[PDB]
Amino acid sequence: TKEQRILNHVLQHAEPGNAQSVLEAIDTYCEQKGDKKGKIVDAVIQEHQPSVLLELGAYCGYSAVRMARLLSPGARLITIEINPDCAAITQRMVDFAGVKDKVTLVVGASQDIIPQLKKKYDVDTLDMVFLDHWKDRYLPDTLLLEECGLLRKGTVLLADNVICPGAPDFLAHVRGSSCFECTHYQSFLEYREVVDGLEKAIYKGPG
Ligand code: NA
Repeated sequence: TKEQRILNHVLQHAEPGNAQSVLEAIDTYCEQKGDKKGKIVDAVIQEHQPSVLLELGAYCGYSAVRMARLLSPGARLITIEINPDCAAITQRMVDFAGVKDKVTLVVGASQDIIPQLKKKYDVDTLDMVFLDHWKDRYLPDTLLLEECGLLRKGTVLLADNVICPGAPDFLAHVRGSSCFECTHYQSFLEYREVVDGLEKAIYKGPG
């Protein structure tokens, strides 16, 4: 019900068609139990201007709204979510936020969907990938994207929540590998304590 309660709060407080309003409403509700990380995500999207962006993990649609609102007209955000109920909520959130024309929601397991992206969603390569699904899928899905030929030179991976709860196996792989150039972004609580972070890993090719 929680995700449904997040949606219900947005519907009562946010302005229809105003993606920023929606983000702010979600942040206000969730705080009771992120905008700071938001600036990092926004900066990566604005620097790289991806035309085709794959999001792994949709949840309530917060990250889809955040990213989609900064995309160019014609850009595509393809979001994979394993839970149909979370997908239904994400669709309603992106609809309310006014960004639905950019978004393709796909329900299923990333393991099964990734190898079908080219054929079923007419993808050639991805410009960017946002990893925010189950932490222990970050590494296997990164390897799968590479194996499937979906990464090109300069494709940006941005992985959220890499410190808390953490995706250390992913971090060790992309940092150690010569195939990825990595940058760590710290997320601060009250501008004082580093409580989480994101990793940006740019693909350089298999070698
Ligand atoms: Na590396």
